[PDB]
Amino acid sequence: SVTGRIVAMASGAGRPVWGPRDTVSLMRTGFAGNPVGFRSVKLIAEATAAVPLICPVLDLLRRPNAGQGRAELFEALIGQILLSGNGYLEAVCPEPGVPRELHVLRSDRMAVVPGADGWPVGYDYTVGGRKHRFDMTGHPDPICHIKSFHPTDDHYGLSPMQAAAVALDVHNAASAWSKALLDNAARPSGAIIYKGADGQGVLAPEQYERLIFEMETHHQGARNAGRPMLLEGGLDWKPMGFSPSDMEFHETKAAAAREIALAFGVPPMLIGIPGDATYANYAEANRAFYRLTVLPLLTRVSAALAWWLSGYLGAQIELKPDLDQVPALAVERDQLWARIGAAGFLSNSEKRVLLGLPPT
Amino acid sequence: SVTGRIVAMASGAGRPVWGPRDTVSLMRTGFAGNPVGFRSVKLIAEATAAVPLICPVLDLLRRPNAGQGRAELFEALIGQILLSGNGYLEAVCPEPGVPRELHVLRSDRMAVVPGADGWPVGYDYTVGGRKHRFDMTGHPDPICHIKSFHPTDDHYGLSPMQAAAVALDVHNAASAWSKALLDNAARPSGAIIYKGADGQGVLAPEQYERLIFEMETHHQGARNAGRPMLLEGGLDWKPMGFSPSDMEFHETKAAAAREIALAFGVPPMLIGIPGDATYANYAEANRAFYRLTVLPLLTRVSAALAWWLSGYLGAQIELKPDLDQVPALAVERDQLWARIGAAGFLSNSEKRVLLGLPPT
Amino acid sequence: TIRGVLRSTASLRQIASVVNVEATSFDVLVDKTDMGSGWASETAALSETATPQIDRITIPLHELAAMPKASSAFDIETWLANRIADKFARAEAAAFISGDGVDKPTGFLTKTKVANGAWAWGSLGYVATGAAGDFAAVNASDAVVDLVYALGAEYRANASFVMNSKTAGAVRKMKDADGRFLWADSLAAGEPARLMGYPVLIAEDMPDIAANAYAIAFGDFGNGYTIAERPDLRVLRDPFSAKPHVLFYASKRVGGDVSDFAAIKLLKFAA
Amino acid sequence: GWASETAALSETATPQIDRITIPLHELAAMPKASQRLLDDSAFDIETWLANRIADKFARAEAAAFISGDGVDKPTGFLTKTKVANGAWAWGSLGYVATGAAGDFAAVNASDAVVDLVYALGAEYRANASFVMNSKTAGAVRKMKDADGRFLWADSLAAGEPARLMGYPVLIAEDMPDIAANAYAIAFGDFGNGYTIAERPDLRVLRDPFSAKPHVLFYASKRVGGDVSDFAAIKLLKFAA
Amino acid sequence: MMLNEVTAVPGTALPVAEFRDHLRLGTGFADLGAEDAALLSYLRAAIAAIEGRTAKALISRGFRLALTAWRWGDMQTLPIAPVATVTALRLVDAAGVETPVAAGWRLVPDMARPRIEALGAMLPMIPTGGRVEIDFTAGFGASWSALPVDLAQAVFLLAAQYYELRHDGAAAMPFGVMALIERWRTVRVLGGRP
Amino acid sequence: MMLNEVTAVPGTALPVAEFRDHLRLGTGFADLGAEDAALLSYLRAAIAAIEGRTAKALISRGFRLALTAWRWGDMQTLPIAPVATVTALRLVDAAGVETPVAAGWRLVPDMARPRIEALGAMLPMIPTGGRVEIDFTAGFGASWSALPVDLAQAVFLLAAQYYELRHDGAAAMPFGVMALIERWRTVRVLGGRP
Repeated sequence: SVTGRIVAMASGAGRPVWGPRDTVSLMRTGFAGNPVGFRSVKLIAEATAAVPLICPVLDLLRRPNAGQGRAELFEALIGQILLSGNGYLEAVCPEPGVPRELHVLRSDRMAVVPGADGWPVGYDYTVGGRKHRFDMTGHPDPICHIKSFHPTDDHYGLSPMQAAAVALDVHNAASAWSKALLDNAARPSGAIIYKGADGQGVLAPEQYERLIFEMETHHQGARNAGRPMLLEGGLDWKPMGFSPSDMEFHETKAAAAREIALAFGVPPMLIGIPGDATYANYAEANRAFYRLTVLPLLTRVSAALAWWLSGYLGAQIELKPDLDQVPALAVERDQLWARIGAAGFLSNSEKRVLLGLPPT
Repeated sequence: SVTGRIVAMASGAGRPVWGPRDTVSLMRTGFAGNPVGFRSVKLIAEATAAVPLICPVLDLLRRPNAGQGRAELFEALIGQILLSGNGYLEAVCPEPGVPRELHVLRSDRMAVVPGADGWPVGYDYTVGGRKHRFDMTGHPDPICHIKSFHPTDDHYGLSPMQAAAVALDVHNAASAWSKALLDNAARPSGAIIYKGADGQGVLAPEQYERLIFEMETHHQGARNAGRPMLLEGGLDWKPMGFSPSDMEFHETKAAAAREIALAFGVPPMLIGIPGDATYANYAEANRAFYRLTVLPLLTRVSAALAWWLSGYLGAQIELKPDLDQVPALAVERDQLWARIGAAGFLSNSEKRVLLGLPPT
Repeated sequence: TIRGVLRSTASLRQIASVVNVEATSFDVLVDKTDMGSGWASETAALSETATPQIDRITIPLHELAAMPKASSAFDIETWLANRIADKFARAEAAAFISGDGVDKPTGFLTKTKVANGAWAWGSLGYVATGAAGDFAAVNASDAVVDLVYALGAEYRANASFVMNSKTAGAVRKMKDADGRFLWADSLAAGEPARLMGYPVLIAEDMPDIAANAYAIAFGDFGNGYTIAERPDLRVLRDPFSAKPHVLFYASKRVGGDVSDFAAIKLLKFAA
Repeated sequence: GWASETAALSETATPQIDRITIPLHELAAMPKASQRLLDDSAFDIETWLANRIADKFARAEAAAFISGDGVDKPTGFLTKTKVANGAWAWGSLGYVATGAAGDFAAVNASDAVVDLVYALGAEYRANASFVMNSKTAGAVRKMKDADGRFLWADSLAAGEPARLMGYPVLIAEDMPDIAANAYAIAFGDFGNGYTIAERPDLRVLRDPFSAKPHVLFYASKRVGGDVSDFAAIKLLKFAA
Repeated sequence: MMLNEVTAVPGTALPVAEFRDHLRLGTGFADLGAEDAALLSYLRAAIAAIEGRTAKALISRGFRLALTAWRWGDMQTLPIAPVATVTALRLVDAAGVETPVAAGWRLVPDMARPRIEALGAMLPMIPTGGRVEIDFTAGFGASWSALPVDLAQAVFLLAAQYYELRHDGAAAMPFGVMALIERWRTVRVLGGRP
Repeated sequence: MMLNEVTAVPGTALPVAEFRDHLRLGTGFADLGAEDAALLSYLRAAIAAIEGRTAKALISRGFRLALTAWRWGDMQTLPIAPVATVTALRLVDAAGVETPVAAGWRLVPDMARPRIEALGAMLPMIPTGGRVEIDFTAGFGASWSALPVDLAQAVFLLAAQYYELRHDGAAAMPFGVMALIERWRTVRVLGGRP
């Protein structure tokens, strides 16, 4: 408010503020690059789309636009929040109330404008060199801007991939270590050293094709494994080894494959990375997933759709996750129905009102 | 208060007191830098926002301002307390009672003024060279200042990240050790040593392109793994190794990743770090998390909102966490309902008054 | 927090007409003369009395650029952004006052001044003080007051003085025959900020008192001087060209000259 | 630079970054008190010596903040390589001359003040102040007009208006008085123009083990100071 | 990076009259008979053996360092170590327009790592194809007397050796040729990307 | 950090008449001066060998230490070890103006660490793009008699060697050349950042 008016004129009013430089490069190296960063976002964005909502307005959410369904919208929406900390939703309003179009604008090509009083007046969709300049100097405010929490910045989110940006580059390069080691490596299974009478001496190409053909036919392969291999004077066979055989950055990749899953908040058991057994039997780790990183994330976006879309309506609407018939929370529902169902002292209608039932 | 006047003069009345300089750099190096410091604050700040409250005043808290919801407010509020030990809340009052705007002022750019009697008279929001000088020489006192406990300082909090500031720099640099090891390392899978007749001798570019083409085609790669590799006079193949292969500061990183989680108070099971099984089965570790580092933090902040916001009202209001229908405390709720529900000796209304029910 | 030298901020931006323009130039359209209508005769031809010849003055909308190379205690991105915005706020202030034609806005001092009383359209009017070194010795401030009252009553509704610091110094140094400080009488007053009922703008790019220098201006710059500009500031956070130095690219484009030659009057310190 | 269209603009000068060091010297007092004198007397001697040490340090470092040299003690602004204003550079502080060599100028007193106020520069005058000693403010109030009345606080009653030319006055008795070339009046934004670094405690300690019949108190505080911004302090030279 | 010398030594700058005295003065056969211009041909062979092992220059000849891409962002260590005064940093393009620069860089002299070290972070970029080219004068002094005398003795210990025995014949001194050179060699421990 | 010499040794300060007594040339001949041109050519070649192995100076000629950035925040250890009375830390500017500065810098004499530590916790700052040359006269004494005699003997053990064998011809003493030098070398164990 009053502090915001002072903050604007420091950065510059009326001019675009970009924020993160590398957020276009963390997507290609951290979401199209490694499977752990890929699966972690896909595990969350496909979970928030599956959660039902509680309110008309949801008829817009069920069918926002052509080719982009209800579940496909939140996968695009949360998939921008996990990737770049910012969610955007353009609304096209031919009609005054409940605009019949929603569009997830990607956050690579969007930039904020601080405006006069510090709270934003412009958003700039910049593809190529071409802009749009959406306007926020009105009441309906055609873009909801969902921020992840950022303590240092005043206009953007923190994007958990930015917090895991070291552990992505460890996991990307340790996995590419073993790829290029299997592709650039010369191990021999031995070496036939031929010194000669001198310290140095080549063998003639007559003798050399004799040496290949007795090696090609009689010594290499599975079927020639272990021939006794007569060595006359001058010749000698030094068998080479391969001293680091397995495990090239095997644990530092597996520790970095856990820190990527740590930052987005998925448990190691759901994604499938190896590691020590923290959670027990998937009734917990799936319940932990829909309680520490999905439903807090989904109740924060739905609280912004409940306020941005109510600016198009007259009456304000609440919009919250269901927190009921979501089958990962069944262990919190067994535990609460068997507690009150076994409490026989209080009567029948006195516990339908506790469990959420329509009373009789 | 009688001793308040003595400490005020030493610091210097009417002049801003800053405290810790490097506070803004612990945010970029310890909260935007590593996932463990990132996840630990995000795990707490999204937990304290989810806890309901018990009182009018909560109508302000439900909708504090534009674009910053109820749950989004406490993430900004607690997210400053865990980061820099201080929470700030500006209230804008167009109306005389219950001011309809709340704004979390970030604690990097806020500074205290000791004033006359030691208790503060000014707060300074300092962006760029621009100050504001909020005034505390009045009755409504427009900013609540939530302190974490600091024994040595008289004006700020301690910010648990400061207590873990060594263990952050271990975890930041051990993770960057393995990154720059995967980026600065020359391991060869061998070396074809060519001495010659002399102790030194190069091979001609005719011979050198011959040596590449028999190495490029016939010896490198996965498909040429183990060719018998004839070495004539002068040539010799010394295979190199890579003697520390895995585990470059692997346990000191995994020990520092637990001491970061120790300072913020999250259990190791919730955040996802590997380690020995301390808690058992997530009915404990989630209940321990909402009892040692969330609900004590939330009942301390809500006790400051219960007193600062009651200064705008006439009657004082209490405001505490619910400690009921918070689904991490169900093992403390089964245990207390089945204790009194099985006590069949005392009658029906005598245990509705114990479990908290309205008697019938 | 890294400190810097605190430079002057007052820039003639807040008293001139700031017009957001998007094209390459801004064309203001001013008629040069009057209708010339006469009192008609009862038996006369009475035709084609006259027509105001219009004139387009072009604001070229030049660009301003500063290109520093960047080459964790303080963070350069915010600090250099808070220095280069100050330099773009201060370097355009010199162009608004004494800029010339080439690649930069032409300031109001560089517009071929003509002594008032022989004032034509293509110039700015001035009033002389007296002796060439300073204010007149016999009656100081007579040059100031007839500078005020030689302008025009329509523009003096909202007009302001434009000086630098050490010309307002020489104004406050004026004293009566007892030495009692005509402007802000005591040594306890301060800057009264309402010279002759009009505000004062301390713009440091004005010249100081010299042999012929125009150190004091007065005018309704809302009609007089038109600043046409684009509000944004370009931010090329460049990660190329030099690995060693970031070499940020920041540019704002801005133009402006006088739109109305009657609004601004100058004080020539000569005879 | 104003960038042309056919220019292919060159890179400009990155501003030089200065780094000025506060040395942070020590200041200690070691009074020697007798054990019998501390045990017999009715007065709280350990409290009274603390009061006199805390009175002495805040005045010794006050003189250090103004006229102390660089080595061994915090350097004051008046010791630094000053130059006439107009010939100002960063490695100096600016002065203006008053006229006569003895005192203020005879024909126009306070005219040496009103040009220094407007020679300081408009941005640092947002929160600036004057610094003098007592008998310079006496001579400032003794500036009269042609009639005999006072320029500053005209009535002979109701003195010390705490407001000189719109800016406050700090009577700091550690400045030189009016002399042949001395700089009695200083002006500017000292909050940006002078940085004080210090360890903010008066640690005091008894140890009878050094001098055994005595107690031999020892109190110490360390303060360092120099100028932060050279463009924020101007001075009056009473020479030319 | 060709780094050809612009001009060689004049030959009259070399201490041929002094090297005859290091060969046989105060003890010897007599002045004896030595092909004078032969003795100049062994000093140029001993200096060029110590100019290569030390990467010094010793006579202050003129150089021309024409290289395509800048290695660092701004640093550009010069190889021939004792430098003074870049003659010009002219910049030719792919066609040969040869547009010199006169500011933007400040040579930081040093016997260890002479640099170019431009102002800020911007060092003159290279026209695509148009190699940059740096002319400088590197060495101790114009005459033989301006040298460090221990390095001058390493020339005389070496040029006399090429005079005393012609073919590569076999023959552990405390300060030999090698021990006088080692405090002028370049001590580098980088094999890395920067 | 360039560290050149302002003035060389005079040559008349070198003990050529005593080095001739060392080398057993001859006592009462009428010539007596056929070697004077070469004997001081080997004394300057043996002092400059021991000035580099010990980082000492031995004749107290004047130096000029032209450097740009300070090695540590306040200390600035000087290379040539036995110093006395640093004359001038004149601070040149980016180009031209040379302003000598008293500047509140001290001098800590030592044979091992000849520091120039500053008293105001920060040495005088350096104009970006400009050097800070320091004139100082470093050495044991003015004449040859003011030297430590064992180091003076190590010149005579070494310059006699250059006089007796001209080229690098190989040829165990208790206190040889090397064992006299070693209590004057600089013993350092830091390869670190500070």
